[PDB]
Amino acid sequence: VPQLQSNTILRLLQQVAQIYQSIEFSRLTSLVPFVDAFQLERAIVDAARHCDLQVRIDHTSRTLSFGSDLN
Amino acid sequence: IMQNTDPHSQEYVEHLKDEAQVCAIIERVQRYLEEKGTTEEICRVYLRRILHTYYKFDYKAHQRQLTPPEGSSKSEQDQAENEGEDSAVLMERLCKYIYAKDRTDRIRTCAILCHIYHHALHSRWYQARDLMLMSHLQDNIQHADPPVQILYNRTMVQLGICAFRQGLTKDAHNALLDIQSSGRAKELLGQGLLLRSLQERNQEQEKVERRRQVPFHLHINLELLECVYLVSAMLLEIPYMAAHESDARRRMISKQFHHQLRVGERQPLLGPPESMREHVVAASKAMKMGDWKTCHSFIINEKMNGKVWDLFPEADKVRTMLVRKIQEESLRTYLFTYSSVYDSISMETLSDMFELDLPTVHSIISKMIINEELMASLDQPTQTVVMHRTEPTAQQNLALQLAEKLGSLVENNERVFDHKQGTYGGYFRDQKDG
Amino acid sequence: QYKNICQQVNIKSLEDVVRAYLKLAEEKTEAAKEESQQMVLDIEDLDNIQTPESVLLSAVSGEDTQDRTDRLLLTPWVKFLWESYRQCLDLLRNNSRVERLYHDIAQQAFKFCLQYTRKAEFRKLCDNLRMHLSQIQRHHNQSTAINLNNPESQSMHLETRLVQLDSAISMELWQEAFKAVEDIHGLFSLSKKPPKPQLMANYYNKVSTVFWKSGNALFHASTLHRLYHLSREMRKNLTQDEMQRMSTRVLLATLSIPITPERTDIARLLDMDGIIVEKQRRLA
Repeated sequence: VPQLQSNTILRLLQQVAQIYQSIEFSRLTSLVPFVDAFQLERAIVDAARHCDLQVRIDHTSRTLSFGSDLN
Repeated sequence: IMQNTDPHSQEYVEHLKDEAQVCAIIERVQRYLEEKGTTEEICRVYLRRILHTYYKFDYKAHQRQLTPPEGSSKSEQDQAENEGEDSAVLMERLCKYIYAKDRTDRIRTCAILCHIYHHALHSRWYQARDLMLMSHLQDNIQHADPPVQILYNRTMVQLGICAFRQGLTKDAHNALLDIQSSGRAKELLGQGLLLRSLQERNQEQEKVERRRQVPFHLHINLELLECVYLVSAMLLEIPYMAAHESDARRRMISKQFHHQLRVGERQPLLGPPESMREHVVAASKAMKMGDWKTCHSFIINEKMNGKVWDLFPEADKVRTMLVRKIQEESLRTYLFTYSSVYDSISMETLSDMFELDLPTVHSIISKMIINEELMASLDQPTQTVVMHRTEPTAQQNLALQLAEKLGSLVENNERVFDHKQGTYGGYFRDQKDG
Repeated sequence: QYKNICQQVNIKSLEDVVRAYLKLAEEKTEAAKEESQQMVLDIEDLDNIQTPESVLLSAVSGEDTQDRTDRLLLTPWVKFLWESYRQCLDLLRNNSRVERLYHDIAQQAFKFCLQYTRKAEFRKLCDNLRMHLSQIQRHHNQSTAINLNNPESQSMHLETRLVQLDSAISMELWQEAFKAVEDIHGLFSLSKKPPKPQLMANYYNKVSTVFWKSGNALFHASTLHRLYHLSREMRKNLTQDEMQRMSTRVLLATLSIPITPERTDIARLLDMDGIIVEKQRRLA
């Protein structure tokens, strides 16, 4: 179950790159019921680092940019 | 006696009790020869007193460092028995006398090796290094007797273990490389014969090699040696393999680590690790993924503690140093592997994710940028690392690798052209330069 | 000498004798451990436990006192038993005609390996494989006239299976389990002439379970669905009137399924490159 929970999160994380073009991290927290943000951001940055999505989740303001195309 | 008793029987512990009486007899004979002896008899007793002291970790000197004298009053009688001359000061006095009075290059050579071993055993790396370098024994030891070569090999392992205890993973790897890559470490350290070489030797040579074995209480565990070597290789080779995954010129640092990793990757079923080698291979897979917490649980479990880490006189200092080195180099493998996905990262989230101090994180990232290892800029007011989106695509990487290979093919075509133009070179160089 | 005179004559004697032999040796090792593990083990750590005078110095490359002196008074029994089991049925009955007892011997060996040293597994397993090869690829003696005798066949099969499976998935072994699976596959290949009896479902489920973690819940979930399908055939033939069962089945299925949507091929992305795909095909 815990991996399959993360797999459902992984499913959600892929979609919202097409639903949104940017999103504030504070909005992004409330969208997703989960144990902790400090945990989950790293699991997104992990997925992002393993090239499953492109995000600028780490950023000075602490806000995320999916981007229309960019490259 | 201590070569012919079994190492795992209770009788070994019984015959080791007599070692205290041997040490006391040698002290009685030392004091007697300091008053009446010739300088050549004194230098020989000093070597025998050194020989039973250089391998013993001074728990009394360490206990005297663990209790600073804050405030309880007892007895001037308990002070006179505490004036026991430190094993280190005794070692330094006896060794300096040998260096200044010895007419034989043998006793001097054994004394400097025991002195270096005793500094290395007590974490005193700089003193042990500077004595080893000053000796120039690296060139000369090939012509010394095999028991002195066994002492030198044991002192070189102890220097590598001392460098490792000081977090000097590179110098630890270098000192242990030739000994472990030989596949003959047990013989080079005088700890036994390898059963696979029993088929190729004369029984008379075997009977002389058995007499050259050191007693078991002078052994350095080969599993501890191989664990320290493989962990030192892991911390050097994984950051290098992550940064240079894209390069065609893969410079393997450790051929033995690369062999062990390829053996673990060839097992179709990888169970939970049981062997010390499987634990370091499992940790190496976790460390390539940048997860320091599974790396830590494979290196610091109860099985590896009782097998490797509890064999150290300072287990918790080497544990905390090794945790910090796993965090420091896993932050680097994580940055090398995931740079391609990040546009900006804060140093605050890297401090929280790796449980590392912000000045250390800043110093590592600053050094990767200065080494051209990371294509990033550091914003000082926000404490963010902003990546430069200049990373080559898999097609750009294949073009870069092809450009390096074309440069190597030009360099080799130029070499072949010079060898062709050199003719055929035999008939046109004999009439200009008297 | 005994098997000879008791050859094409009476086996009942050999059964009683060799069972009574291994039973006498088992009790000598039982006594030998307790002896060393109650009297001598308490003699060891007996009294205090501080300062050994020479116990702390060897603490840089040693173990506990119980293993240090249990080796003096138990290792004998264990060693003896192991050797006997190896040379006993093995070096005296690596085949022959009938007479199972072999199953019991195998079980005993497995138990021993589990308890005492584990290395024995490698030796025992090796011997077993060699024997299976000699026959399967031997066929040259008044031995078992293979053909349609699934009795002994199925027997030995299931036996080794359960023994191998648990064995490996017990002492944290894995290569042993792999070898066992390979052997079972080979048997199926050379033993696919018959339709298919029970136990099948049993083994299937067992394996899928033992897998689950090690491998990804992908192949594991696949094996789970395979066992689920087996429950259908076995049902039409097994007949299981239980809803809870179906529920559990569906649950296991789901999980093993939703778990991983992609694999992180780091090793591959690094080296080029397998030498790491055909093996997956083999697992499939």
